[PDB]
This record gives sequence, C-alpha cells and structure tokens, in this order.
Amino acid sequence: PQVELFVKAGSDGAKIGNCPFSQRLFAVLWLKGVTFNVTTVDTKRRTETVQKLCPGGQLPFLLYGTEVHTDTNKIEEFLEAVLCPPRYPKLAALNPESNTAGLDIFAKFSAYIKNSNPALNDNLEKGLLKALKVLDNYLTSPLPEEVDETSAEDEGVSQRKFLDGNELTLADCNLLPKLHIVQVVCKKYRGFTIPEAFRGVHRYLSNAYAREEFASTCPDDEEIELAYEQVAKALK
Repeated sequence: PQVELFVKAGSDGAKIGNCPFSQRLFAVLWLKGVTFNVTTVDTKRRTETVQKLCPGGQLPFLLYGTEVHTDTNKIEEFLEAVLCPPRYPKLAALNPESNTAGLDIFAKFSAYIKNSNPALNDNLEKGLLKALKVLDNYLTSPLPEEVDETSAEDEGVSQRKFLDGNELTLADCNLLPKLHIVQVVCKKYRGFTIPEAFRGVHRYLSNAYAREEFASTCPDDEEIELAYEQVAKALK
C-alpha cells in the first residue's frame, strides 16, 4: 500500500520548512509504523509530478495508493481510520479533553509575535502565559488511568509523560509542532522563555524532545526563525 507525504520545503528549496501541519502528519505516520516516503515541495519551483498529483496546490498532501488527499485534519482522520490494528496502533486519545488542551496557545502566540504596538506587548505576553498555564494544569491533572495512584509528596499530581498518558497520541502530533514553533520564535524575537514554574509543560517538552517522532521531524530552528522574521521584527 504506497504512502507518500508531500510537505513544505524550506529556504534552500529542499530541506524541511516551517509548517506545523507537515510535521503533524510526518509524526502521525512515524507513530503508525507504516512504510512511507516524504517528499519536500519548493512551492516556487514545483515539479511536473507534484503539479499533476495536486493541481490545487495545497500543502501538505498525501498520496495513498492512487488517491490524493488534502486538508491536514481530514488526512489525519483518514490515516487513523485506515491504519488499524493489528498491523498499526490506534493513536486517538482516550480522553476527549486531550484533544482540546492547549489549542488556544498558538493563536495567542500569533498575536503576541505579530503585534507591533509596544503598549500591548505585556497584555499579549500575559495572554500567552495564561494559555500555557491552562495547558500546564491539564498536564498535571491526573487522568482516569492514574486513578488513586500516588506518593505522599505529590498527591493529586499527574506523573504521565504526554497529553493523554504515557504514549504519544494524535493530540500530541497536533500540539507539539505548534509548541515547538512558539518556543523557537519567542526565544529569538521576544526574549521570552516558558516559565520554569510550569513544571507540567516543562516535563512534557523534556519527554517530547526525547522522542524521534517529534525530534526528528522538526524543521531546523533556522527555518522556523526565518519563516517568522518579517512579522516578528516589526515591534520596536
């Protein structure tokens, strides 16, 4: 069954570019354990093949068998439904709220990073921090699998590695590529780092960077910084 992911190329026309949608599906496919290929597209210099496969030009897209699929959310839903046990793990979260935890962070970041009004900087940095804190509280809330298991010193605190438990799920595949952009960009252009006191978020990121599915699908930091340079530099 042939599976080829087409993804956004970076500044050299070849390496992985900044696209958290590309990276989400790359990670889903890696987690499924299916055999697949990844082909980068320089959208300024498209191949005759890519032009034929996807006239509409959407990116990312997926060639599966002879069918071309577009729309990241739909492509992911398709993959989860078609790549099924026993050959491939189900990657859907068990707890619905894992699928919404921290979904606001990226738009708070986008406002913060596009803002060029100095009087609103602190408001927008607050908005971002508040959204990150709500993610932190999700990551430290025990989930049903952890029911009544603890230690005297950390009662009512979750020990789990990722959003929905100790395995990576589709929820992590959506969130992590975006959280990665937020970190990289805000360090470079805002002097901002996530507070050390968000221990849940910190642990989450520590565990996520330790996983090739996330770590090996990340664009180079440089690609992410270049992608944001024009809109991030406007604030003086």
